Amino acid sequence: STGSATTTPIDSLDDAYITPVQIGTPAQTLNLDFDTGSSDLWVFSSETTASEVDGQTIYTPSKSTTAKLLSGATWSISYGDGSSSSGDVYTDTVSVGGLTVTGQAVESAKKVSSSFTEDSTIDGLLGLAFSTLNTVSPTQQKTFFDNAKASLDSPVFTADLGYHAPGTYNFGFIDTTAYTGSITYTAVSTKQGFWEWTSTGYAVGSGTFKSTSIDGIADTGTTLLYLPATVVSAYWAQVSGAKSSSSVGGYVFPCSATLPSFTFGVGSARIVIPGDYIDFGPISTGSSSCFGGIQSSAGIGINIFGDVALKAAFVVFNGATTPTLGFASK
Ligand SMILES: CCCn1c2c(c(SC(C)C)nc1=O)CCC2
Repeated sequence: STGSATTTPIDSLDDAYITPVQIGTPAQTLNLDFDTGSSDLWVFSSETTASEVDGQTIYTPSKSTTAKLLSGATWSISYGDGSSSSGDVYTDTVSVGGLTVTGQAVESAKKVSSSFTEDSTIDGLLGLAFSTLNTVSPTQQKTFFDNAKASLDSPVFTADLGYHAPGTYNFGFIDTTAYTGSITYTAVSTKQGFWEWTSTGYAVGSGTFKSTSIDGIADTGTTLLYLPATVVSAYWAQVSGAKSSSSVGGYVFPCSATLPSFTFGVGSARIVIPGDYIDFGPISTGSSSCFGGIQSSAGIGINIFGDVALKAAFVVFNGATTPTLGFASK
């Protein structure tokens, strides 16, 4: 089997991407944030505290003839941005782009933090990291991909995120029309539960490539590119007037600037992030100071190849017995 679904930016900045997911019988379609940095499939629901729902579409398990309470199971997750959610668990039929999993754990939110409430466009998350990170207790549950994998034509999924445009998540096949050149594959460590890999270096604009190992995670659920402070300083030093602002929480730059590209290494291959992809717009409406899309990972504890980086590539998440990651230009 295979599946193929379009993923759409939630706003004009590509702050996140939503993908429609069918849950239950008859189907209830919710728009979920596919997150290769976490491993829980959770949804706004008829159980979510009413004051914490503000425009999201909810899953109502009592209206699904295939929903079954997973007795005694609870979940609770905290994300890197400080947001959180928690609740109880159903199993139900879940389909993505024509690919169906029966008995998928659907984590129903009883509580969500303010950032989730305030984003009416995201109805929940669909985790695509390794199932060892799943938070369900006392019986840990599998991700949608892990449940689907054995049925897929090939044990892979791909992320093809658009810049200010829709893109695609495919399951079970590699669309050879979706990228240019060849896909370069690179080793993954699953020891932290992530799609963790080592980039071979970077360049800023037309500058020379610096060979240096940068260990980080391929994370579709993180907006920006978070790299070591040395690398980030080297980038922003090429932008007149750019500075790290403690009051804003990172690097900002004059909105009048033309940003340089940023290249990262995948083995001997190179992925080029155009400068425009690094512009996250005014810090507040009407401001001439703009948010940067490359930020320091110092204090996170891990480097994160978020959407800014991934959207410049066609990315293969290879769930073979020994997982690997592939990157191609597009
Ligand atoms: C409503 C503004 C949300 N926001 C956004 C960004 C940053 S980047 C900052 C951490 C350097 N900080 C924010 O607070 C990038 C685009 C949206």
